[PDB]
Amino acid sequence: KPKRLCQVCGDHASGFHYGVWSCEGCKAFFKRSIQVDYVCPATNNCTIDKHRRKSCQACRLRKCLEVGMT
Amino acid sequence: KRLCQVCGDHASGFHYGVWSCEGCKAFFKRSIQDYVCPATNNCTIDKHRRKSCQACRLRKCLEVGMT
DNA sequence: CCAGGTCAGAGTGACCTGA
DNA sequence: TCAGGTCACTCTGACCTGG
Ligand code: NA
Ligand SMILES: [Zn+2]
Ligand SMILES: [Zn+2]
Ligand SMILES: [Zn+2]
Ligand SMILES: [Zn+2]
Repeated sequence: KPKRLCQVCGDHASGFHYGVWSCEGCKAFFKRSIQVDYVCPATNNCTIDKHRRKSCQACRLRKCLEVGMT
Repeated sequence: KRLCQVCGDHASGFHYGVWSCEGCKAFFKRSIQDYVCPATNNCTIDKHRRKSCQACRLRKCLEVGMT
């Protein structure tokens, strides 16, 4: 377990996955996306923060891409 | 026949004091047995988008009078 | 060490069941 | 009629294994 944080949601990172530090959740979520159509119910600017229980599927995927997952 | 006052899907009956669909019925059922909005507490709740933000779906349930 | 797979855990909603 | 239960379906993510 690395002393690093997930660049997507701020949870503890499990490792360096798809080119970014990420948790198992965000790793699998991105994994499943490369194999989807999400719609943000708000304005495409949702906070992704695991500790505060904030997430949005569309904005989660956009943030995965934003921070550099490939 | 009436529409669900929470999401606009077809209503199945009068549940918890509100005309509503089986989805919103069950969702409120589970809530009364905690949700945070990642946006601005104004997320769209409709038959397409209702599953997306739990916090706003519950607030919409309360707004239209589910008890 | 990580990519990709696995499947128990959890939310959904159409349908069930008793008051 | 409705309140509350059911459970197949599906997404989630903790853990595994091979590389
Ligand atoms: Na997914
Ligand atoms: Zn994460
Ligand atoms: Zn969003
Ligand atoms: Zn509804
Ligand atoms: Zn919301």
